[PDB]
Amino acid sequence: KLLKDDFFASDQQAVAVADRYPQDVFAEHTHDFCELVIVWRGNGLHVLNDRPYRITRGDLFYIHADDKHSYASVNDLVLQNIIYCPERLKLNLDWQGAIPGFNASAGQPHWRLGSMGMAQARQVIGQLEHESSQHVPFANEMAELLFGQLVMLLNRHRYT
Amino acid sequence: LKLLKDDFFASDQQAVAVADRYPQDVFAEHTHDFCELVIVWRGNGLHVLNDRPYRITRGDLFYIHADDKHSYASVNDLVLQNIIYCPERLKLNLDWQGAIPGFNASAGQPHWRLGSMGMAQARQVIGQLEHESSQHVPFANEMAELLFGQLVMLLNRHRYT
Ligand SMILES: C[C@@H]1O[C@H](O)[C@H](O)[C@H](O)[C@H]1O
Ligand SMILES: C[C@@H]1O[C@H](O)[C@H](O)[C@H](O)[C@H]1O
Ligand code: NI
Ligand code: NI
Repeated sequence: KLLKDDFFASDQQAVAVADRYPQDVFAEHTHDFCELVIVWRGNGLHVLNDRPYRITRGDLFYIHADDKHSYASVNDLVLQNIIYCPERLKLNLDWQGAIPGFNASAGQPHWRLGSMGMAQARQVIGQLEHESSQHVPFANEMAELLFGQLVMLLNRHRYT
Repeated sequence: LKLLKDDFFASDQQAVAVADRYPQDVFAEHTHDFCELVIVWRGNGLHVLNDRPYRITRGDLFYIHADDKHSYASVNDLVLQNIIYCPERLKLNLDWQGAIPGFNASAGQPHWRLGSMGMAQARQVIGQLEHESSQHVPFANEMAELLFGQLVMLLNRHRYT
C-alpha cells in the first residue's frame, strides 16, 4: 500500500505528477490516494482488480485508492500518474461527477483520448508539473486549478 | 457613457470574456457595469483613468473596476486585450478579491507592470481563455473560470509596480 506521505511534497499538496519514463514492472499494490493514468506510448499489461488490460498510447485509467493494480510484460511503456488526494481538494468543482473512481472503484476505469484530448492534457500536465514547489507562494492553489482544468478536459475528450 | 455587460458578454451565464484591441482606437471617457483587466502587448498610447493620465506601452497592466471612469485619449498602434469580467457571476470559490485589485471597488494601485516571463505566461493563458469563453462545448464555462483563475494568480505572481 503506497502512502501519500511518501508521494506528495507536503500535507497540503492535493495533486502531483509522477512521470514513468518508462514504467517498469511494478508489484500489485493499493494506495491511500487516488490516481489518473495516461499512457503516452509503448505498451504493457495493466492488471486492475485482477482484470488484464493491454494498454497503449491514448489509454486513460481512473484509479481509486483501494483498487489493487500492477504492471507487467511492459515494452517501453511511457505513462504519467496524476496522483491526488480527494480530501485535500478545496475548489468547488464537482470532482465526484467528473472523476470515475473518486470515492470508490470506477464503474468504468478505462477510457481513451484522441489527438486533441492528448494535446490538451499534455499542455495542462506540463504546467501542473511546474507547480510542484512548496516554497513558491500559492503554488498549491495554482496546481489545483490546473488539476481542475485537466479533469474537465478529460471529461470533455474521453471516450469508451 | 456607460458600457453594459448585456452588450459585451455572450450570455447571462458568461462570467469572463476577452475583448481584443488590435489596435485600440481612441475611446471616449466611460464607465461600465463590469470590471476589466487591461494588458498592453505592444505600441503606446495615453490612458486616462479617473482623470489621472498614464503614458502606456508594452508590459503595462491595469486593474479596472466597473465604477472607474477611463479613456484612451491618444494611441499609436496600441495593441492590448481587455479581459472583461463580472464579479457577481464568478461561481468558482477562489479568493478572487485577494488576487484582483479593483474587484469590489477602484484599485488602490490600478497600474502594474509585467516582465518578459510574466507576459509570456499571461499570453499563453489568455489565448486559451479566449477560445474557451467564446464556445459552447462541454465544460467551456467551467474552463473559462479555471483559466481566468490561473491568469489572475499568475498576474499576482509576476506583477510589480
Ligand atoms: C504512484 C505509483 O507509482 C508506481 O510507479 C505505479 O505507477 C503505481 O501504479 C502508482 O500508484
Ligand atoms: C470593453 C471596452 O472596450 C473599449 O475598446 C475600451 O478599451 C474600453 O476601455 C473597454 O472598457
Ligand atoms: Ni498505483
Ligand atoms: Ni473600459
